[PDB]
Amino acid sequence: NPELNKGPWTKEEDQRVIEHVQKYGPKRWSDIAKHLKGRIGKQCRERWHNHLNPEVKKTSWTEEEDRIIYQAHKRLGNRWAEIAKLLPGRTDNAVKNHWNSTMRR
Amino acid sequence: DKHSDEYKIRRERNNIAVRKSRDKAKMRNLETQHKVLELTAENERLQKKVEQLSRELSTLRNLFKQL
Amino acid sequence: VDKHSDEYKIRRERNNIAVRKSRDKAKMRNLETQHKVLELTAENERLQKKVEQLSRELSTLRNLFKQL
DNA sequence: CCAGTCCGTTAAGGATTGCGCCACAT
DNA sequence: GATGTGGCGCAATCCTTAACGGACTG
Repeated sequence: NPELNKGPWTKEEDQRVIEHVQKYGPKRWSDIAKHLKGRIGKQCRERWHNHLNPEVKKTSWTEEEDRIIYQAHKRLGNRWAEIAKLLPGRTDNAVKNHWNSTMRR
Repeated sequence: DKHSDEYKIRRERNNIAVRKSRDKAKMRNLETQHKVLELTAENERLQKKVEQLSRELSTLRNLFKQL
Repeated sequence: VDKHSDEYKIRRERNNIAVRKSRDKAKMRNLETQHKVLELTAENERLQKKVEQLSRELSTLRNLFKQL
């Protein structure tokens, strides 16, 4: 409603979240969200897991990665979190997006 | 004068010359891409031949050695 | 929206950057394609030369089967 | 009720492309 | 003068990605 930030993330907000994860870890997403204005933990968690995490690779999708996704998807279906376990460095959301856009066609 | 007919006609004429100039350029690029598909096919074949003839030469050399 | 409102000039500036980028990417891709043809062509002349060499060799060998 | 996950869904914004305006080359 | 080219901008729309919201589960 009017007390929710649904816009962009400032380099400032990110850094606060990053520090928070190094402080307590990828937990208590509420706490850090409180210091932030207009944002709740769930958001901070998402922003971290998809963009702010260090292990999240940001490279282009390799030819080999596609294979795994096809093989896996034509066996499990839209089990993103599951297929993401076969793709080191990739997040469940990155697989979903890659499949619904590129691989979809 | 950007509204007369003289202007509209002058523009149309350059617009045609441009589409024409760009069809030529895009064509040159299309055949250049086909050349790649061609050469890539010819090289895969030539490499198969090289491997075939090498096996042949090897087998034959081994015949003269057992002589 | 207005063509004078800065909100427009900004949105246009971004597209103009993307357009110049996209047209530059395409111009590189074309140069590459042409370079790729130069390399395939050399590898092509090399492989053909190799085929001729192996054939000349096979022929030299089989000439030892000729008698009188 | 709250948190942590998982996912479908879709607005937001970069990437492409059809049409053209200019300036300058031939 | 006329046509040929290189560079760009505009605006429609193609393509991806971010992340909002709902459904579940502990």
